[PDB]
Parts: sequence; structure tokens; C-alpha cells
Amino acid sequence: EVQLQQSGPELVKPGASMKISCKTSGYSFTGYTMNWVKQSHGKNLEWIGLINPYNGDTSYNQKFKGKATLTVDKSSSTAYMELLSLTSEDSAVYYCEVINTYWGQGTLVTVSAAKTTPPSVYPLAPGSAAQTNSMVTLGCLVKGYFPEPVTVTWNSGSLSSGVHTFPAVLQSDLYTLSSSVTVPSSTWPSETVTCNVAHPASSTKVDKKIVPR
Amino acid sequence: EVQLQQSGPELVKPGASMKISCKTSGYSFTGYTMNWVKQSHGKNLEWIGLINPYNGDTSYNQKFKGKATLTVDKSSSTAYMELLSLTSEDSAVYYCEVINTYWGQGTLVTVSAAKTTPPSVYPLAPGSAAQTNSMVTLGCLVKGYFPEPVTVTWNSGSLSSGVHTFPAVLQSDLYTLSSSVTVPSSTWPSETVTCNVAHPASSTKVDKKIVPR
Amino acid sequence: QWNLVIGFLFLAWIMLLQFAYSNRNRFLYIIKLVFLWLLWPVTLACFVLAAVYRINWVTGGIAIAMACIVGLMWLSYFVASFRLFARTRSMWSFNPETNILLNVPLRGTIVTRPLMESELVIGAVIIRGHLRMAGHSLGRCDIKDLPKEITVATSRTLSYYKLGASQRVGTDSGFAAYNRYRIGNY
Amino acid sequence: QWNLVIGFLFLAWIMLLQFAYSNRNRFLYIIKLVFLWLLWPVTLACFVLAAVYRINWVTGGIAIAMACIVGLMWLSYFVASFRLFARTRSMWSFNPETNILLNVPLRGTIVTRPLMESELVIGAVIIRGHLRMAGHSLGRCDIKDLPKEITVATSRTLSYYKLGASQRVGTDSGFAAYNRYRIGNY
Amino acid sequence: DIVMTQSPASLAVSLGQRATISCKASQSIDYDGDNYMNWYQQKPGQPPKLLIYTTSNLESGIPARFSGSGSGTDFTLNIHPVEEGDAATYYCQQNNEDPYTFGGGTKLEIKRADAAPTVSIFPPSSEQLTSGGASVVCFLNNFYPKDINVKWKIDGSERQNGVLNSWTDQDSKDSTYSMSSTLTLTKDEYERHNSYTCEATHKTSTSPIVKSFNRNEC
Amino acid sequence: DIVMTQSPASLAVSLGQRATISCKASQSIDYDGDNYMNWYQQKPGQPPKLLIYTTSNLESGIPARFSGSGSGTDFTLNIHPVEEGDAATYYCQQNNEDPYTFGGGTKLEIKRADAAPTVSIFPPSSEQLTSGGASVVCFLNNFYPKDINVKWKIDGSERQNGVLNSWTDQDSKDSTYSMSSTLTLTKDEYERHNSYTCEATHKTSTSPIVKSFNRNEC
Ligand SMILES: C[C@H]1Cn2ncc(C(=O)Nc3cccc(C#N)c3)c2C(=O)N1c1ccc(C(F)(F)c2ccccc2)cc1
Ligand SMILES: C[C@H]1Cn2ncc(C(=O)Nc3cccc(C#N)c3)c2C(=O)N1c1ccc(C(F)(F)c2ccccc2)cc1
Repeated sequence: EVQLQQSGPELVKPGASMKISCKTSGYSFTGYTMNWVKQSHGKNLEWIGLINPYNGDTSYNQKFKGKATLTVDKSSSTAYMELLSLTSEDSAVYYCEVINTYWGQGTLVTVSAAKTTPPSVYPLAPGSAAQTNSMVTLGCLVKGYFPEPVTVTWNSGSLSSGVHTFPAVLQSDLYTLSSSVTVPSSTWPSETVTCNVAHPASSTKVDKKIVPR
Repeated sequence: EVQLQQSGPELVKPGASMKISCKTSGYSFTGYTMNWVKQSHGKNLEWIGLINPYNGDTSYNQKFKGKATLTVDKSSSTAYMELLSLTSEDSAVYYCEVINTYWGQGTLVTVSAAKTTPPSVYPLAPGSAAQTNSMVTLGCLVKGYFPEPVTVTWNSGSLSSGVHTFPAVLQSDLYTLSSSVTVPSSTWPSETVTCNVAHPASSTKVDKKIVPR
Repeated sequence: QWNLVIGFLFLAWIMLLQFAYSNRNRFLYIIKLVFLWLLWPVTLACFVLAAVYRINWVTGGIAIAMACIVGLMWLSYFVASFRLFARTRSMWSFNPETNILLNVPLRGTIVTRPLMESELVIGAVIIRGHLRMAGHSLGRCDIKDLPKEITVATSRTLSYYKLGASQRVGTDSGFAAYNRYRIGNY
Repeated sequence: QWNLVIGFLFLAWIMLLQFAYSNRNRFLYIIKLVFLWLLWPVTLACFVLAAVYRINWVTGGIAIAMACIVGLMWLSYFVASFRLFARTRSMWSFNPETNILLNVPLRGTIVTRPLMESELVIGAVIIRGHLRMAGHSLGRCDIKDLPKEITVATSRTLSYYKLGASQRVGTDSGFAAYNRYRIGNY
Repeated sequence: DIVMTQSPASLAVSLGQRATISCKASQSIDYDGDNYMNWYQQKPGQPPKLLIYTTSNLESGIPARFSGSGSGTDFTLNIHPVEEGDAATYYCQQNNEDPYTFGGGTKLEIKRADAAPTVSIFPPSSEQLTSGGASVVCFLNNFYPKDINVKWKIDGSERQNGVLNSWTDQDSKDSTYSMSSTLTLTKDEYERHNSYTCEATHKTSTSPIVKSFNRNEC
Repeated sequence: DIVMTQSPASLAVSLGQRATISCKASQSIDYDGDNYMNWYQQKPGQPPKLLIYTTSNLESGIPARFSGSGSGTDFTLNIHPVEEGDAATYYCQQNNEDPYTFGGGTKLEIKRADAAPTVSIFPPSSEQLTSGGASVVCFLNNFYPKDINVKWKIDGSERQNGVLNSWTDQDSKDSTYSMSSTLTLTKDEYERHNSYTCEATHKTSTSPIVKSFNRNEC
């Protein structure tokens, strides 16, 4: 089983340089060629280049020459790409691939000088609405986070279905997200429902239980 | 794609000889080897011999040697097995195979000093059954034919679902076949149901309609 | 002596080490087979033509033992070649290289070539429309291969193979594998 | 005449026209490359000794054009083999047969051999745990094959292949195919 | 003349459970280290078809549920996710020596829930009575287990004489059995008896199913 | 350096019907008679998955219902029995020339019978009001058509400022969509009007679905 585990999301200021690592496992290093791919706008695919694990021979496409550099660490079985002079158009998802069939998780790179802020969690319940029928909607709003990867989970993964999570939206350079779950009246307010909001970029985790009031 | 058509069943007396003719299609006749199998009474596979249609070079085992002659006609894409000095232990379902993947449909060889007899058809109807359930069962008894096989169907093959066919019982060297079909009670007496009995060995075709009695 | 005929010998040797080591052309490689076939009696005749002028004794008991060896092995292998001819009535059993043959039904007839391995799995590659099985160009074939080929070696080894897996690559080509499914003794 | 030194020549010819095809044994196939390598600057200097003597200019002038033939292909081929070296820093780029290489990752390192075809499909056969790709015996391998092998050229292109299909046969053996999926020109 | 034997004579396997068939050979084959063994399948009224060749090579078109293995003189066929369609007879073959030999064959039966038979009685037809003789036909449909005792009675007196019994193979869809019992009577001994009764005793009931008719009713 | 394009930017195919996606290569790739073309599929939140390589070779593990072929410049991807799980974006790549360029993507949607949304709303929370703000949030769930007109009418006045609308992708299980509409405001403006109303006009009826609450109701 071939696996490629990447370092994870990163936030940098304009003009900065950074390194994206990719730790590979399940197969011998100094084997198959490593290829780098940049996905932009969430729609379009592109090609950066390739590097051979064994002889440090690299080939770049056209416009990434002097923009990105590739290297490897044989002892740690780790591939690296260095991004130089990052600008606002460089915010993207970067993937590592072996033979076009095995792909990494994707590293999200955000280029901005804005401050990172922790999220604020507000529960949503039909308080005093006398909604005791078969369609009870519970939800939550998370506001004021930055840059992107806030994960909202219901009851630590117990409510794996019936959940509608929406794409994030931006207001005044900050991000907001809304989510809901549909439950029967037999579980409300008879059972406690908790929203688990994780924001790694601020090292923040909030577990907030919905109070019917 | 690849077809191995057989010549059909035959009945002979002890000591007689015959020729099983297999006609192939779908591929160039030469280039693939030919194998013969006997499958004597019961369920026991056996190997008779192997021949090359292109140049001969036949091979037998030490038990069937002198009991059969295997030959080929390239002009009609046909292969032949000559059965010599047939006895009571030779009655079987002989057929050809090529590479352990494609088989003929089977040639039934019967060795007996017996007379071919046409079948007698007696339809079975639930007379005075006085049933109030939403099912009605009818059938047909086909008695006194020889040799096997006999093909018994309903409505010229249109009626197959709900049909139970039973192996023939051998009494006094004659076979008796039993067949029963269950149909909705709304089928009767409005619909026409017929039993079709075919015995090629006696050139006997019978079609009998069942009526309430 | 002349320093020109030696040059042509030394030049005909490169051409035999370069192009003769390929079976991918019918009417290019039977000539090499014939040359290697004819090299055998020439050596024995040369060696026996040194034991009659047995002067200095270096042309004596040395050109006699090797004459025995080279006249012994030649018969010991001609016997086997004729025995191979006996079973499979083909003129391919007289090649001076091997004693194993491979048969491929194609275009109505059967194409026979010499083989060197007699292994358990045989690979087949169709490139652009031409078949190349075992280091042998075998003519023209689309993906309409045979589900059974044979390999024959005198005294046993009537081995029947079988189309085990075939696949098609872009627009003209393909590959296939023949896994041995049957063995026959003589 | 000395008919003892001539039979020793024909015997060597029968010896090397029989065992020099197989690329299986490495320490038996590396010697043939050296011997074939030495035959060029021997023929070149064996045709020139007919310009030193120049007896009959209708027979001493032939070895001028002939010596101008093999003094001209020799440079225009060493030049190319050295470029095969220039890209791939290997010592297999100096065999006098072909100018294309095959790279197979095995047991940590890479196994490199010379290849003659550069087709679109490459076959691979594992017999008893030994891998055999294109006439070369590449060592020891279970069914732990590689999903990518590489064929290299002098300047032509780098051509990566892909494990398209594999099958295990008889608890040890197997067949596999590498259908070319990529092409890269330097 | 190489003998091969299979340990089980038949298997009774429920749905979703593993079925196993083993075979032993008197010779080790051991041709170049490779063993040879073919596994075949046959259904009633049809020629056999190949399932496994050379002890582990699955034939094209055969589902992966059939796994063949073994070595030396021990060979084994494993069918892990047994379904309702796996009702056939399985065979072995050496495929190594000039006197090629087959095994005995093992029959695979599939377990299911108990079911009572449906009993239907048919009186003699007018044509047979006119010609001479009578045939009373009893049909038992869609039952499990196959072990049913069917008895005939003339005016209440049991008559085992003149009864033919034909059995079907296990159904390929419902995994049930069917049975036909026919009583043959002469033309003179039929008109002297008026009450005809058939009884079916099954393992699923303490009250056998009784059906009957009278000669003067039809 | 090489342009490669796909014409059908968006598709809408019902279950069981054929879907075709075309691609044109500008510079007529041909290496010794062989065209090179790779077809990829990508779902939201995941990296792309390879479907076809070298214009006709199906990647191992891909269902046989995907196929493709072409010549010279014209290539086509065919999905015959389109299922409800085939809701993804499809891409093309060269794998011949130095840049190994990608083409544009195409999006495949699944047709389904009409369905009306389930509408619910939520008033401001106590935490927001304690902080000093307010929000009213309306959810439309499990509707098929994408054309819904959502309105925020307070005492007959349509509020256009402070309304955000977020859409989900097509569900991979039932092909439905969902929508979230949020009205953001301050507490000083919230405590003016008594009745807050959210309306949704759909294309399956002439009666829009309306939900509302009073600030003094809770
Ligand atoms: C390797 C072996 C395999 N092998 N299988 C088959 C044959 C064969 O049919 N040879 C043959 C030769 C001539 C005429 C015909 C016909 N008709 C047939 C052969 C064969 O020739 N072999 C072989 C052995 C030895 C040598 C030697 F050159 F090395 C050698 C010779 C003699 C003394 C010392 C050294 C070279 C080649
Ligand atoms: C196979 C072909 C293509 N080819 N590709 C690569 C090479 C190669 O690396 N050769 C080489 C030779 C010597 C030293 C080195 C080094 N270092 C490298 C070769 C090559 O030599 N070829 C070739 C062509 C023709 C002939 C001839 F034998 F036909 C011939 C002889 C002389 C006069 C005329 C005709 C023989 C051989």
C-alpha cells in the first residue's frame, strides 16, 4: 500500500518562501519519479515538474523556473518543494504524485498578511418554538475564523448522517460557516447534542452543547 | 463463438458399430487438438483419446485401445469416433472437447436389442377438485416411449415458469415421464393450455389441449 | 599472403556478431544456420589433415584426441537431430542450435520455429500488427490469437499451453500470456 | 602447412557462434562485448597494411575506400555511445551493439542493461523467483514487481512505463506487462 | 492408472458459509517443482465446465469465490461465500500423465428453511380408462427435507404395490425438492374400488397431509 | 504550448442513459501511430483519480462502464449506464509533450424528479444578543431543482443588505441540494420589528413556503 502524507496547511505573508514536505511510505524510496501538481481556483489543474529520487535530475515546466525548486531527503524518505516569492495568486492546493495513480492529501497554502483569529460558536435551537414534530432541526454558526480549515463535527462523529454542512463564506476578510442536522423529536431535548469545532490555525477546539432553553 | 454440434442420439444392438460425427465452427479447423469423453452411466468423467486434426498422431490409453477409432475430415470441418463391437457397458453420453473449455452438447449412444415405441399422452386435469384457492395445478403423463430422450413442454415452450419436470421411470424397458404445472386460477377455463410431446426417435409429435372434465 | 583477404575476414566477423543475433527476419537467419551447420565437417577435416603429417609430434597425439572429440560430438548430436525429425516431420529439426520446437497456428497453416527454453510461461507481444512470441517474428496477426499452442521436444515434452490472459493497448497492439496447462509423454 | 593452428580457429568459431547469444549469465555476456569492441580498431589497422605495400593499384586501391569505410562508422558510433553515457552515467553505454538502455529498480538499487527495441509494450516473466525482462536475467524477484520502469536513449527521449497487468502462475512464477504511458524528450 | 480420491461424498452447506472439498493423489506429480490439478463443475443435463487449472490458476469467467490450493499430494477447493446457485457436482483431474484420470465427484447441497409439501391428486384420465388401466398421480411440490414418506390407500387399505416414485434435483432458485408418485392399476381392479387416498408424512409435522378422491366424483 | 479543449462544459443525464464528453487536441499527437490521452475524475474535497490512459486503456479498478476512444485530434469519453454516483468533474491530459498540459474540466449532473424543499428558520441566539449582534438563519433542505428565489420580507419591505446565501453540491446519495440563507444585523436594529419572515419561491408550486417568528414569541 503506497501512502504519501503531507505536512499540512500553512499560512505565509506576501514575499515569503516556504517548504512543503511529503513523507512517503509503503514502497522503496529512490524508486519511482515524483511529480508536483498545483490546483488553483478549485477548478483548474496544472503541472509544476518532476524529480528523480536517485539521481537529482529535475525538469520544470516553463513558468515555475526560478519559482519552485525540488529536492529529496533519501534518509528520511521525504520529498520537498520550495516555493519562492509567494504572492496572492499562489494560494492553492499542492499535491504530490508518483505514477498518476497515487496522490497525497493535498497541502493548502494561503498567502496573506491578515491576523489569524479563533472562532466563535453560536448554537441554533428552536427555543420556545413548540416544535415537537418529526422534523427537528438543530444547528450551529461559527464566525470569525481564518484562513480556511475549520472542521465542524456532530457528537464526535456519532451524527454521521442527516448533516448538511455548507461551504464557508467571507465577510470583512473573516470567514463564517453554518451547519445543521435533522433529528426526530424523540432525541430532543432528551439527548445532549454537541458541536465540535476544530480550528488548528489558532490551536483552538470548542465543544459546545445545544441548550433548548 | 466456437461450436461443436453433435449428430444426435442413436440406438443399436450389441456387436454393432457406429460413427459419432462432430461438426465444429467459429475457428480454423486445424491447429487445436481434439479430446473425447464417455461419461458412462452415473456421474464419472473419463478420458478416451486425443488427436491432431492437422497430421494425425493419435494417442490412446491402454483400456480403450482397439475399442474406438478416431479420425478427421478436413473438408467438412468434422471429427469422427468409430465405436467398435458395442456391448451393454458402452451406452453413454459421448462428446468432444478442445482445450478443456469448449464441449459438445452430447451424443446419446444406446446399446440394446429393443424396439422404438412412440409415447402415449394422457392429460391430467383436477376434475371435481372443488378447490377455492387462487391456484390450479394441471399436468400430463407421457407413458410407453423408448428410447430416451423425449421433450415435453407446455404451450410450445411459452409456459415454463411453475413447471416441474421429473426424471422418467423405466418399467418393462419403456419410459414414463411425469410433468406438472401450476398456474393462477384466473387462467382457467379462459386460457388455452396444451402439452407438447416430441419423440424424434419414433418421429412422433403430439399436441394435446386440456379442458375441464 | 596479402593484407586484404584478412581484412575481409575481420570485416565479415563484425557483421556476424551484430546482425546474426536476431530471429526477426526469416530470410536472413537460415543463412546463418546453414553457415554454422557447415562449419562442423570443415573443422574435423582440418584436424585429420594434421595427424597425417605428424612431424615434431605436435601434429601427433594432440591432433588425434581433439579429432576424436569433434568427430564424436558431431555424430552424438546428429543422432538427436534426426530423432527430432522423426516425431515432428519438419525440416527445422536439422538446425545445429537446439532440439526444441514451437508451433503456432496462423492464417490457416502452422508456423514452426526453434525454441531454447521450454519454460512454464510463454509471453506474446503484438506490435503494430505483427506477432513476436519467443524472440521470433512470426508474421501478421491482429488480436485474433490462438487459445492453444504447442512446444515439442523429442522424448517427452509435448507440452500444450493455453491463452491465459490477453489485453489490448492503443489502437494496434496487445499482449498475451500462455500458461502451460498440459504435458504429454511419448 | 601447420594444420593444427587452423582447426583451433574453426573450433573457436563454432564455440562463439553457439553460446554468444544468451545475455543470461552476466560474467559470460560481458566478455563478448569486449571481444566485439576490440574488432573495430583491428580491422581498421588490418585494411591499412594494404596501403603500405600497394603492389597493384587495382588491388591496392580497394583497401583505401574500404579503410575509409571502417574509419568513418567507428567515429560516428563511439560519438553516440559516449552521449548515451553523457545522459546516463553508466558503463553499459559503451557496448558496441545498441544505444538504448533499460532501468529496473531492484533490491534497493537500480539494474541497468542495454536494450535494442524501445517498443510500446514490454513483457516480463518471473520463473521460479528470477526476473527476465527483455532477454536479460535481472536477478531475484518474487511477485514484488515495480509499477514503473524506465527506458533511456542518447538524446531521443526518456520513456516511463507502467505495470498494466500481472498474474501469478504456479505459486512461484508470473507474467507482467508494461504498457508505455509516458514519453519525455530531453 | 493413477488413482485420486475426494474425502467427502457430499456437502450440506448453508448460505454464506464456507464449503471445502479435499482430494489426495497417489503420485506427487512434482514436474519441475510444479504440481498439476484441474477442478471441474457439472450440472444436470449439461456437459462439465472447467473451474481451476494447475492447482491455483482460476479460469476466466469464474468468480473469485472459488479458491484452489494445495501442494505435494494434498489439494483443496474452497468456496467461501457460498450462494444459492452453487449446486453442482465437482471433479478433479491430474492433467499430468498420458493415462489422464478423473476423481469420483462430490455433490454440493445447500441448506435452507424447513417447508411443508403441497399435495395434489389427479384421478385417471378418460383416455386411459377407455383403453384399459388407470393411473393415479400424486404430486408433492416445494418441500425440504427431501425425506418424505408417501403412502397409498385403496378403500382405507394401504397398497404399496404398483407405485413408482420420481425425485427432482434440488431447485437452483428456491433450493426445494419435488416428488411424483404414480399408482398403476388394471382395468378390472379399478372399478371395484371407489375411494383412493394418498398420504404424505413429512419431518415438519405430526399430522400427515391426506388427500383423496372417489371414483364416482369425476 | 499546446491547447486542448472540451466542448460540453456541463451535462445533465438521467439514470441509465448514455453520457458523452468530447475533447480536441490542437496539434494532433502521433508517436508511431499511437495517440496519447489521459482522462481523470475528481470529486469535491479529494485529489483527482485516473480513469483512462493512452486513449483506450482502462485503469485497473475502474468500472467497465467507463470507456473512451479517438483518433488524431478527436477523443471521446463514454459512460453508458450513467448512475447516481457519477457526479464529478472530468479532466484530460497529454502525457506526450514537455509541458504535459491539462485541458479544461466538465461537470456531470444527474437528472431526477422534481421535489420541494423543507424550510426551517432560527432566531438570534442569546450569546449573539448578549454580545450585541443578531442573526436570523433559514435552511432549505432536500430539494432537487436549483432555481429557488429566497426572499427576506419584513413588514412588506424586502431586505437586500446583510443577506448571504450558500449552496451545497449535488448529493451523491439522492442527487438533492440544500441551501443556507443568513441575515446578519445588530441588536440595535433587531429590536425594532416584531415579525421576522423568510420566504422561498420554488418551481414545483404556485404557493411559496413561508416561515416566521415574533421577537416576543420565545
Ligand atoms: C550446446 C549443445 C546443444 N545442442 N543441442 C542440439 C545440438 C545439435 O543438434 N547440434 C548439431 C551440431 C552439428 C550438426 C547438427 C545437425 N544436424 C546438430 C547442440 C549443440 O551442437 N551443442 C553444442 C555443443 C558443443 C559445442 C562446442 F562448440 F562448444 C564444442 C563442440 C565440440 C567439442 C567441443 C566444443 C557447440 C554446440
Ligand atoms: C548495430 C549498428 C547500430 N549501432 N548502434 C550502436 C552501435 C555501436 O555502439 N557500435 C560501436 C562499434 C564499435 C565501437 C563502439 C564504441 N565505443 C560502438 C552500432 C553499430 O556499430 N552498428 C553497426 C552497423 C553496421 C555494422 C556492419 F557490420 F554492418 C558494418 C561494419 C563495417 C562496415 C560496414 C558495415 C556493424 C554494426
